[PDB]
Amino acid sequence: PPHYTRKSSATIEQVEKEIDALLGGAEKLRKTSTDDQPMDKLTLMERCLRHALWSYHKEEGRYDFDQIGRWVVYTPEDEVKLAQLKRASQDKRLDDLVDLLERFKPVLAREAIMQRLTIKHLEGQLGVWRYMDWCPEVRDRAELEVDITGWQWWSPLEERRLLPVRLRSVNEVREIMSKTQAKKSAEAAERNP
Amino acid sequence: MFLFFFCDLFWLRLLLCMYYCVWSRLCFIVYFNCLMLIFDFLLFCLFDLYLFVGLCLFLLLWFMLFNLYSLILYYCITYLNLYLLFCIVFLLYIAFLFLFCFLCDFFLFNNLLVGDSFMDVFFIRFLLCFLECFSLLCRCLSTFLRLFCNLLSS
Amino acid sequence: VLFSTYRSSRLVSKEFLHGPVMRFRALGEYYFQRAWNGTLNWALPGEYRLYAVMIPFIYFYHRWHNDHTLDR
Amino acid sequence: VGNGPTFSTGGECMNTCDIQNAFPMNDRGVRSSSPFQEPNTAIYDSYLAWTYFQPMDVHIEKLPAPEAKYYQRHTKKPWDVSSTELTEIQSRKKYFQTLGYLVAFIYLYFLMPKEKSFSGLSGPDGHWIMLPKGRPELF
Amino acid sequence: LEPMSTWYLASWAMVWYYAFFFWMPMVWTDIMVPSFVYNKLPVIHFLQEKRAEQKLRRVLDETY
Amino acid sequence: VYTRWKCDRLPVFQLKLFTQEYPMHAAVGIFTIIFLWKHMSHCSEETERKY
Amino acid sequence: MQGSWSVLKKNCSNFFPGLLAFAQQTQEAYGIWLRIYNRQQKYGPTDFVEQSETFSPDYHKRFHSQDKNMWVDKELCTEVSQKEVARLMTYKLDMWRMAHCAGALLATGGYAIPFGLFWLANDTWVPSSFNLTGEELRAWREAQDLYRYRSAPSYLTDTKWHFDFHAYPWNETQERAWDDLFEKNDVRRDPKVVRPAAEMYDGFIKFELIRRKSLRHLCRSMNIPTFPMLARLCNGTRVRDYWNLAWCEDYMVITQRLHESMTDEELYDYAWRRYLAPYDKNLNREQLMERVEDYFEFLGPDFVAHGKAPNLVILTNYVLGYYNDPAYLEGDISELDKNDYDHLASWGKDAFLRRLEFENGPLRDQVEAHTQRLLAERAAIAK
Ligand SMILES: CCCCCCCCCCCCCCCCCC(=O)OC[C@H](COP(=O)([O-])OCC(O)COP(=O)([O-])OC[C@@H](COC(=O)CCCCCCCCCCCCCCCCC)OC(=O)CCCCCCCCCCCCCCCCC)OC(=O)CCCCCCCCCCCCCCCCC
Ligand SMILES: CCCCCCCCCCCCCCCCCC(=O)OC[C@H](COP(=O)([O-])OCC(O)COP(=O)([O-])OC[C@@H](COC(=O)CCCCCCCCCCCCCCCCC)OC(=O)CCCCCCCCCCCCCCCCC)OC(=O)CCCCCCCCCCCCCCCCC
Ligand SMILES: CCCCCCCCCCCCCCCCCC(=O)OC[C@H](COP(=O)([O-])OCC(O)COP(=O)([O-])OC[C@@H](COC(=O)CCCCCCCCCCCCCCCCC)OC(=O)CCCCCCCCCCCCCCCCC)OC(=O)CCCCCCCCCCCCCCCCC
Ligand SMILES: CCCCCCCCCCCCCCCCCC(=O)OC[C@H](COP(=O)([O-])OCC(O)COP(=O)([O-])OC[C@@H](COC(=O)CCCCCCCCCCCCCCCCC)OC(=O)CCCCCCCCCCCCCCCCC)OC(=O)CCCCCCCCCCCCCCCCC
Ligand SMILES: CCCCCCCCCCCCCCCCCC(=O)OC[C@H](COP(=O)([O-])OCC(O)COP(=O)([O-])OC[C@@H](COC(=O)CCCCCCCCCCCCCCCCC)OC(=O)CCCCCCCCCCCCCCCCC)OC(=O)CCCCCCCCCCCCCCCCC
Ligand SMILES: CCCCCCCCCCCCCCCCCC(=O)OC[C@H](COP(=O)([O-])OCC[N+](C)(C)C)OC(=O)CCCCCCCCCCCCCCCCC
Ligand SMILES: CCCCCCCCCCCCCCCCCC(=O)OC[C@H](COP(=O)([O-])OCC[N+](C)(C)C)OC(=O)CCCCCCCCCCCCCCCCC
Repeated sequence: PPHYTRKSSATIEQVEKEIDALLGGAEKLRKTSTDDQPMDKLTLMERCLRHALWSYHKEEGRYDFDQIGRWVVYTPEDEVKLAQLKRASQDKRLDDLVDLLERFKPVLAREAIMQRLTIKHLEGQLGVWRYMDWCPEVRDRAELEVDITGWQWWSPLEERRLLPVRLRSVNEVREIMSKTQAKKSAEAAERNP
Repeated sequence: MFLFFFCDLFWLRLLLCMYYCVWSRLCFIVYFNCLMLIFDFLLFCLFDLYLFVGLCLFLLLWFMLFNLYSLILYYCITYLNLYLLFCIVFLLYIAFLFLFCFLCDFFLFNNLLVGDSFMDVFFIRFLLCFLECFSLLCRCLSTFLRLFCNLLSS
Repeated sequence: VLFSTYRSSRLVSKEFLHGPVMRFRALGEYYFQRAWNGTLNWALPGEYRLYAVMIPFIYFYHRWHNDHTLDR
Repeated sequence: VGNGPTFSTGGECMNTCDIQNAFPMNDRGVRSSSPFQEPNTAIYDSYLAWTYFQPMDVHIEKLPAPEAKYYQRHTKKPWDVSSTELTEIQSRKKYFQTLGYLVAFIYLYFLMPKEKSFSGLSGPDGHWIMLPKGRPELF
Repeated sequence: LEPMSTWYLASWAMVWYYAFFFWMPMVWTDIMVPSFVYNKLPVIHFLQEKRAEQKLRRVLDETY
Repeated sequence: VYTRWKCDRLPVFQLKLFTQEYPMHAAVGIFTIIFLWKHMSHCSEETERKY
Repeated sequence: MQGSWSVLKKNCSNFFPGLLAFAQQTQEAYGIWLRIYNRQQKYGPTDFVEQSETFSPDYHKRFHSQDKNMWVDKELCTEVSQKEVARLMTYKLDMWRMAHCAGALLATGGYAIPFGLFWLANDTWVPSSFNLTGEELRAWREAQDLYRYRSAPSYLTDTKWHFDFHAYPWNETQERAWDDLFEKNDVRRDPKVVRPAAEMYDGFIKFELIRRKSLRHLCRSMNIPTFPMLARLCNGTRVRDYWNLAWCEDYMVITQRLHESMTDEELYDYAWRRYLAPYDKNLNREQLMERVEDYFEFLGPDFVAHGKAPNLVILTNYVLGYYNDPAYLEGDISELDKNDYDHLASWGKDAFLRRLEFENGPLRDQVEAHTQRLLAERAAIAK
């Protein structure tokens, strides 16, 4: 295949260590739940990072089935493939994993900021000015909307669009992954004849 | 002749400065309908239909600081004059009317000719148009007259 | 170039008269910044004690003015 | 716990407001008075119902401090004024305005005489201004 | 009745005109717009939280 | 971010408010002020004595 | 940007050389415009040449129609080159600002001089010709970028708020496009994902129905003078002319692949004139090419096939989204360990506050149980 140049330099060991550090600080905050219940942000980040990491490892050759069966199995077809089992693409996957980690870090930062804001709110020591300073996007949107004659504080239509949004359950993730795998397989069929 | 006088709101201005140096939410508005003109969704207006919200809010605050506190004995309604209220209503009403007229859309006035084509144009429809054009100005006059008379009588 | 049009062009330091200003804000905030102090169009507060204090004061100073300046 | 205020409510009940979905609901079924999660929110029934949140000492698992790179945005502009700075500016301005209004109120209602008194003991009777000067040809 | 009078109507109306042209901007910047921004804050916070959750959900859904 | 009410000083915001938000209202108000000071700014001596 | 004495000295020193350069550019730009205008009148469609009237459905007010009153000259490369079109666009901006200043001078006679001192003290409204060196040009471009940053967010918020408050998307793909259109410039928007918003908004507000306030915001964001604004069909005419020239140049570049051969500085200027690449971002050729390619992809195949660009309102929002920086956040997180209401600590709690703490504190369940039991006992005794 054609050669691919990495956008950033980083080793797989360094990436794994960074992932472990990122997930280690939130262990106390992380809470387990039933498989059918909705997942949390920490759970979603851990699943995505570990899935990418172990897919890269299995492609490389580090066939550690104990962890691959946990962080990569989400479909009956995937389970069958695992049972049967038991360069440019790798570089792109590693770069994508690094980008994903850099994308998740700001989310955790915002979560920590919100935790501290909530702590000060419960104490009765939080002014609205401080909250707007430490939640800049809300502040800017509100100020701009009022400045352009958008006085109203209710947005029923946008809420209707976004109200039912929520993180999915593990079973829902399995179903969606199965659908995507089926779509990809059908795509490769068309590619073949 | 130039008379120098002051309004009777100085203590209330002091209280406003003291109590509104920090932000507060407002959830009760005397005239809330200025904020919700459209009730059916997917309807929108290209005209600046929310331009009246700011003037409405300020007018409510001003008139409330005067009229509601006038129930306290010896409190003075400084603006209580017929022609001054006429000036206020003239400003608001004529400003909005001129906003619609400066649009230079004559079709906007088609609805002034009341009735349908069945009705005689000269002897019925035109007279109704005359009465409706008169009624706009009479609505302005009645608005200011009602506001003045209610306070005075009470 | 002579005067700035932006409010961000400060004329004093951030700590100028901090203490007196904080005392003034404490006086303002203690009774007004409360859940039950919901105003009607900024003119009628929800706190009862604001009425209890301000109605007598307004009447008192208006009556003094009327008795000593107008009816005189 | 302290006596400080919390997120303003406007005297509204969040269990029946038009934006109630924006306020989280706790286990007891009382929607919060703020965007934050509140465990002890309550509702009080005067002529109108209103939601109230009582601050209390509660411990929350604090996620460790992130790096400045991942939450600081250095997009400040010359026109930009932060909410904290605006609060400071407005506090000082309103303090001085309050003092000035206090002086004005005292003078108006306790020192200023009314014009055109019957006895002539207090207040001015008025006078003419803008009279011509040094214009003999005018007459 | 002075309410029916006109002999000092201009000076009398100056009170309303000063309130409209000079005090209304101060009330606008200091009281009204702040209150409406405060009213806006919660819904915007909720909608942006939902948008962030939507982004995370889409990120998860594209993995296989 | 930039907003007129938060970033501009009071005189600047006043001009903007009455020039790009309520220009017609300002025009009508100025018209009425001119009318009042042109036709309602005089009082005779007898009127002063009466009222 | 705010006025400064250094910029005042710069513009006073280069005032007359700048005027001479502006006059020379005026002659050159008149020649270019004459060629373009003759070609438009000769080969243009009948509706475009005759200036067909398109009225709004509510108040029947005429405004430019994107389909009928805008025309992409596919064969303009024969008569006018890409560089000439860029020169004409730059001169149009400079000429608009100069024309407003000249109008002020003629209107107010000699009383405009102090306002001229305010004018030369800022690079926001001076022509590009007043800069005779690279550093001066860089500062001038910085001033233009600052004005764009100041004005764009209001335009974007106006559009988004009005639509979201009065309408909603029809289908999921439109929802995703609308949501991703107004993302901050720190994230990359996929033009294929965002394109459907153009049709969705065509259903809501075409360019022919754009409101006067929205137009004022847009012209502010485009560095077009807005005072005196006057009727909306004047600055609307300016916007239409500028983007018609831009689309002609875009067709030329796309067809002839000129951007690949375009040098770094010229490519940066090309992106900047499309409101895609701020100079303060210090973009390299890779980023500039990515943004330009995204712009071409947003235009879509139909642009090359038929010369029809997407809705101009949505296009302007898309390009101006590059000036929608993330909301600033300065200060270490440790600042969140402080308290805001220490100045109230001396006041303590009054009787009502103590009652509220007692009833809603950790003992709230006990108080509620006791109160309800007492009330039940009293009710039973009453009956
Ligand atoms: C000849 C005798 C004298 C008179 C001459 C008059 C000449 C007239 C010329 C011809 C005019 C013809 C047309 C007239 C039409 C009148 C119509 C009318 O009245 O309508 C009613 C209408 C009533 O309005 P309103 O609802 O009451 O509100 C207006 C108020 O001002 C309140 O509104 P607001 O609160 O919204 O206003 C904003 C307010 C916002 O709030 C504040 O800023 C708070 C303060 C408020 C002040 C203003 C209120 C005044 C209260 C009464 C007076 C206070 C006490 C004065 C003591 C005097 C003692 C003798 O800010 C300000 O007021 C800004 C000014 C602040 C000044 C601060 C000064 C600090 C100095 C510190 C010095 C320290 C030195 C230390 C040294 C140390 C050394 C060691 O009046 C107006 O709208 C204004 C009419 C003005 C027309 C223009 C007149 C021309 C200017 C005359 C100036 C004279 C100066 C010289 C005097 C010297 C002493 C004798
Ligand atoms: C001495 C008496 C003075 C009277 C009092 C005046 C008071 C001040 C009011 C303003 C006066 C004008 C100021 C100078 C403007 C510069 C010249 C000009 O038109 O620039 C083009 C430019 C065209 O703008 P546009 O939006 O592109 O036009 C769209 C068209 O489709 C464009 O057409 P296109 O797309 O097909 O492209 C054509 C383009 C193609 O050309 C090019 O591309 C080459 C460049 C050509 C233009 C170059 C302009 C350069 C401007 C800067 C000059 C240097 C300043 C130096 C300053 C420092 C000096 C030390 O060429 C043009 O721009 C031609 C436009 C049409 C000609 C307009 C001139 C008509 C009046 C002159 C004839 C008067 C004869 C009197 C006979 C008397 C009989 C009794 O003009 C402007 O930017 C508009 C002026 C902006 C300020 C407006 C202020 C309000 C105006 C209200 C007026 C109401 C009526 C008057 C009474 C007022 C009472 C309240
Ligand atoms: C040699 C040179 C070359 C030759 C000449 C070439 C041609 C030159 C002319 C053309 C130049 C065009 C470009 C100009 C750009 C600069 C414009 C400008 O001013 O920028 C703001 C400029 C600063 O600009 P910047 O820092 O660069 O920031 C620009 C940003 O981009 C911020 O930008 P922004 O967009 O945010 O700012 C915009 C802002 C611009 O406005 C402002 O920024 C306001 C500026 C004034 C603020 C004043 C604040 C201080 C007040 C002090 C009060 C007195 C204090 C006490 C003094 C005591 C003295 C003893 O707002 C507006 O645009 C509003 C426009 C309003 C239009 C009004 C139209 C009214 C029409 C009437 C109705 C008609 C209806 C139709 C009726 C028809 C009937 C038939 O402001 C200043 O520098 C302030 C100067 C203050 C001077 C001192 C105070 C006044 C002194 C008066 C003395 C009077 C003496 C005589 C008295 C006699 C008594 C009897
Ligand atoms: C807390 C208390 C503080 C104190 C408060 C003070 C008291 C205030 C009380 C009342 C305030 C409200 C009054 C409102 C009145 C009604 C307004 C209205 O109906 O507006 C409709 C409407 C609204 O304006 P717009 O165009 O839609 O947009 C306004 C936005 O602000 C445009 O914003 P934008 O963001 O779209 O554009 C931003 C930027 C965009 O930048 C640009 O566009 C580039 C630069 C443009 C430069 C100007 C080009 C002008 C072209 C020709 C204009 C037409 C000329 C007509 C013939 C001349 C008539 C004299 O534009 C600018 O920066 C504009 C700079 C203008 C600076 C001057 C502002 C006034 C400062 C005071 C100076 C004069 C003092 C005289 C009195 C003292 C004498 C001793 O106005 C117009 O249609 C404009 C027509 C302009 C006609 C010329 C002026 C007529 C008035 C008489 C002038 C007398 C000159 C005297 C000279 C000296 C003699 C000794
Ligand atoms: C210090 C100086 C003071 C100056 C004072 C003078 C006033 C201010 C001067 C100018 C100020 C600058 C800004 C002006 C407004 C700008 C408007 C604008 O942006 O237009 C853009 C627009 C450009 O856009 P466009 O796409 O090219 O064309 C417009 C589209 O068609 C648009 O398409 P559309 O879909 O919108 O189509 C509709 C459009 C269609 O119209 C047009 O757009 C076409 C152009 C206008 C045609 C107007 C003539 C119509 C036929 C008149 C027939 C009269 C017959 C009478 C016979 C009498 C026999 C005895 O509009 C109309 O249908 C409106 C028609 C007019 C209706 C008039 C109703 C008046 C009712 C009177 C009530 C009673 C009054 C009192 C009592 C009187 C009697 C006792 O400009 C124009 O079309 C022309 C603008 C002309 C500006 C005015 C020039 C001023 C010259 C002043 C000379 C005198 C000076 C005196 C000085 C005195 C000493 C100081
Ligand atoms: C939202 C609805 C609000 C309703 C509020 C209801 C308030 C109920 C008040 C009960 C009676 C109060 C008696 C006060 C006595 C004071 C001393 C005295 O002598 O007064 C006698 C005076 C006059 O009594 P008098 O007429 O018998 O006086 C006799 C005096 N001689 C004989 C010389 C003539 O009493 C009053 O005028 C009281 C009337 C109160 C009416 C209600 C006013 C409400 C509007 C103002 C609200 C202000 C809130 C401000 C908050 C801050 C805002 C930022
Ligand atoms: C005890 C007696 C009690 C009587 C009570 C009677 C009721 C009083 C009510 C007062 C309060 C309510 C007032 C509401 C407002 C009324 C407005 C009104 O009628 O005013 C009209 C009046 C008419 O003005 P005028 O009275 O000077 O008219 C001049 C006419 N000649 C010269 C023939 C005498 O308007 C004004 O006073 C303002 C005039 C200046 C502003 C307008 C200037 C532009 C004019 C444009 C047309 C002409 C010029 C050419 C075009 C422009 C060229 C640049």
